[PDB]
Amino acid sequence: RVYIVEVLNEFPHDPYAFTQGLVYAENDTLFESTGLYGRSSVRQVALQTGKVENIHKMDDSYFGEGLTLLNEKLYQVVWLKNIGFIYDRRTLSNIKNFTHQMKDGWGLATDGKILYGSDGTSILYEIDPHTFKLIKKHNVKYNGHRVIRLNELEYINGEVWANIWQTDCIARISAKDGTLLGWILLPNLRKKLIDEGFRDIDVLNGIAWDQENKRIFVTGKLWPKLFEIKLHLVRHRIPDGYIERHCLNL
Ligand SMILES: *[C@@H]1O[C@H](CO)[C@@H](O[C@@H]2O[C@H](CO)[C@@H](O[C@@H]3O[C@H](CO)[C@@H](O)[C@H](O)[C@@H]3O)[C@H](O)[C@H]2NC(C)=O)[C@H](O[C@@H]2O[C@@H](C)[C@@H](O)[C@@H](O)[C@@H]2O)[C@H]1NC(C)=O
Ligand SMILES: [Zn+2]
Repeated sequence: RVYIVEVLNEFPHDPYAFTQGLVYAENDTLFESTGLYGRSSVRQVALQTGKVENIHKMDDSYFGEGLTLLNEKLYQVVWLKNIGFIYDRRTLSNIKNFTHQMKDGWGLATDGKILYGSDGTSILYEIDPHTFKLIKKHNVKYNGHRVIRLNELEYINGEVWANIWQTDCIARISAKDGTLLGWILLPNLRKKLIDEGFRDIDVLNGIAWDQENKRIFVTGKLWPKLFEIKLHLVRHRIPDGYIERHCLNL
């Protein structure tokens, strides 16, 4: 299954937020982890305005990565480290750390019980948020190909959607066996933004799922907008290798 996305709503997103983690909490409150050394943060963000309502400015040495919210705690990984940070969502104080056993800290998501982690390999890791042991590694594959570059993750309805870094695709990955359930192609978002003059926006990255209202939000790094998107199943035939080219970059 391949989906395209329709933007239902655009919201401002801090165009300087190098989004590496995107969480929808509730009531139009997002949490975001931004990367870049010196700019990494965990943020509480108002969906409607993209206003940063609360920010934990990370140490300059960290490059904020995936973020998810689990049991009122934000779990964040960081780039080129196996350390994770846990923040109380209310104050964004780093209350606890963890380590994970991924190769890197890219994305995080949660099904509300466990953490899913990505490290940019094709492994979607299930991480126990108590022990921070790996529960399971899903080797995400599509058409025999590793779906590497699983980046920002979002658990949505039993699936973990993963931005695929440097694509405008999101992989829908079965939380059951890492099956690539579907590809979401979102080239329109970046393209339109670039058309609007946001020419140096970085990659699509950041998926947040609002289970309460059933809203998918996606944004990207340094994107000035965050998009509520609706997926539409592509019903037409997709060229062979299309996904491999666009989502797997070969
Ligand atoms: C999460 O993990 C980070 C990274 O290790 C912790 O921050 C680090 O905490 C170290 C232990 O306190 C800090 O090193 C100490 O610094 C002081 C001042 O120079 C020295 O006196 C002492 O001997 C240690 O060297 C280290 O600086 C700090 N690293 C960074 C990049 O901030 C973090 O600890 C928590 O946050 C930091 C910012 C401090 O407030 C710590 O006291 C606090 O524990 C770990 N978080 C948790 C909740 O464990
Ligand atoms: Zn997310």
